[PDB]
Amino acid sequence: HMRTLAVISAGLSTPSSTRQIADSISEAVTAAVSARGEALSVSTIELSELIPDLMTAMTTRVHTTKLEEITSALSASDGLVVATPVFKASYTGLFKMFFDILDTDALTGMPTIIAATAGSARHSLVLDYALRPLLSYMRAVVVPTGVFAATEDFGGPEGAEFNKRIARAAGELASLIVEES
Amino acid sequence: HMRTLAVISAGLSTPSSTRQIADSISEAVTAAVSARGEALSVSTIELSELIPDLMTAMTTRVHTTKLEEITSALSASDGLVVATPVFKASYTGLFKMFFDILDTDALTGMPTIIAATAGSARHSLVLDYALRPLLSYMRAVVVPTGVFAATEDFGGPEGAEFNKRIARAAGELASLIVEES
Amino acid sequence: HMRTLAVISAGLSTPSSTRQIADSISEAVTAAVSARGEALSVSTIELSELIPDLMTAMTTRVHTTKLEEITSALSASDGLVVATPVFKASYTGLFKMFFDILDTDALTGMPTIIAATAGSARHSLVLDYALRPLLSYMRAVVVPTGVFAATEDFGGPEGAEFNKRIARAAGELASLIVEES
Amino acid sequence: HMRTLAVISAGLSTPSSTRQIADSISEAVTAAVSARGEALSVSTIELSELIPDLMTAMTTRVHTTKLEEITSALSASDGLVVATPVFKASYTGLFKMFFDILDTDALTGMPTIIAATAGSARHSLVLDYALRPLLSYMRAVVVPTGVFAATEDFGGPEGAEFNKRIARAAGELASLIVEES
Repeated sequence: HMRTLAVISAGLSTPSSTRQIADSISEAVTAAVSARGEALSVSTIELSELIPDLMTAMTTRVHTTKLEEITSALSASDGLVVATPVFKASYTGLFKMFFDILDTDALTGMPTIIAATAGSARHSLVLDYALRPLLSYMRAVVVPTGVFAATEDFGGPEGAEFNKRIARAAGELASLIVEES
Repeated sequence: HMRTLAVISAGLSTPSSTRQIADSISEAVTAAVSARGEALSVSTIELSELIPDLMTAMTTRVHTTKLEEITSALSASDGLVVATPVFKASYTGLFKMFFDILDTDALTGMPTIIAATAGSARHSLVLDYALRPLLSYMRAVVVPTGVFAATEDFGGPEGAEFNKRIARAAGELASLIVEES
Repeated sequence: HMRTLAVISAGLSTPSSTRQIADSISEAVTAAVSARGEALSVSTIELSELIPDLMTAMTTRVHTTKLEEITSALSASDGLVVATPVFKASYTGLFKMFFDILDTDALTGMPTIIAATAGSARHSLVLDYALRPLLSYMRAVVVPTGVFAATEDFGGPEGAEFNKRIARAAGELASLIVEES
Repeated sequence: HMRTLAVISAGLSTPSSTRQIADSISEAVTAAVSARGEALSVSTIELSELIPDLMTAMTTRVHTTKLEEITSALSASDGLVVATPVFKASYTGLFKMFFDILDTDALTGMPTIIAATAGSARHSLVLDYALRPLLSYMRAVVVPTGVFAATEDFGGPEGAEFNKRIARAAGELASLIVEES
């Protein structure tokens, strides 16, 4: 039935480092699901392009049609990847807002990889102290390998060890994805 | 020179529980600064009324005039009170977004009381694991007594012990406010 | 081969509320693994009875024989349950110490249920902001349903909804346990 | 009356990086209190030398005499500095245990600098997500500048910017210390 992977990116710049790693991860997840013998369809959503819809959802309990279809598709997905820039030592307000807008049971059981990017790695704990508690509150199953891209640390032993990590996170998710019947 | 107190409320409903306690706190802070012999001018900002400006700041590095004046007034204040509803077991995306929009040194040294509201008190730790790290990252000095309003727990011994707490938090802030020359 | 479940309890009092729920959970896990057609052997360790060994491990890199066998058994287990009292708004120093003493890869992939107990539920977020980050740092897979026993909230609708939760957490773990070949 | 500064170090190795920075900080605090015209008496406690007393306090509600005098001196201090190594992505079990052993009101109002050390800085958020919530729960007033020593980052622009930070944290504390009458 072709496995489905939703990806939520919350970067604001162009190019977006957030979208960069979100892509690195989703590409890796496709590679892993392929290795497990299946095809993976990845649908990415850039939150900066849902601003008016989110702004509307704040001043009107009713969601636009565009938003209603996006969250519905999300809940229907087999796997999920979420990525965010680090603003004020944590996830982005826009990022959180998207999740605020979701129904309580929107991600129950949802296999998920949490990711974040920044210059250095001093704020990498944002993964376990911010995103993890969030996806956990929503009963999603967040794989152990969280991905934190420190732009300043790409290339060399570090960079290669990092790509090794993205693959590891990808495998964990891929395994959970092909497991669902 | 009349001490100034900025108050950021992020509730969305009307009436707003968030604004309710934000008021309870600011009233208490005025009472405490009065006791220390001075007058306190409290300027409250409802974030739900800055939505278009925040939505604009997300898709344009330039802030509106209305927003530019609000953040400037904020940084100029003597004290600060921040209040938020608890969405998805943490602060509101709109709340965070407001802070994302601030300059790095916007609140350096700013005396502050962090507050949050919800039905029960099971998510009260959001004060130390969400708001505290945030205002701390911005080098603001957050008073020890954080205020968490559990609507279900108003009235009776609890309610009276709570009002006692708001006064305590108010005193801590008031002391810091009249200290600045 | 009879599935194995390790249980780490860190209570100090007798009776121990911590051991009480640790038992409630392990009993529930046995019931769930039984329903999936298998037998579950549960080995519980009371940390208060490993004090001298832990005290020794702090002043001597070498672990006692009793401790060496306990951690080895742990790593070999199919599933894990960890429970702790809430001291100073977080997990117990003794609890943490036990984990400090473990090898870096001691719990990699380990299916786990995190649990904690206290009078009220105001410190229930300790599960996602303390224990979750900890077991996650050790690459253990912590099931979504964390268990927080608020002694004051036993019995009635709450209590019955709670037992419902323990069963839910038990199922998540049981599923992961019978999955390992 | 000569201002008093208590220092709790929880390192286990010798030399202790933890004690190293704990000293760097306390030296800086003495320098700052001197600049404000006073003398600072610094009493440092190495937790690894209180192990038997802590081990005893776990299996006996009664504290040894040595421990009773140490906590009493602590509560009587004008300022406090706490430092810890990072084990399993957070503070040390021994560190926490020391605080578990304290009376609820032992540090109310206590001016404090929180510090931690590790090779890299990827776990620096432990300051705001672990130590801050802890000292805050005890109503101590933790200065904004937390100190995180990343051994790998000493020397050069970073190292010099770091020493600049320690001085900043020292000033915040020193100001609070000479303020108490």
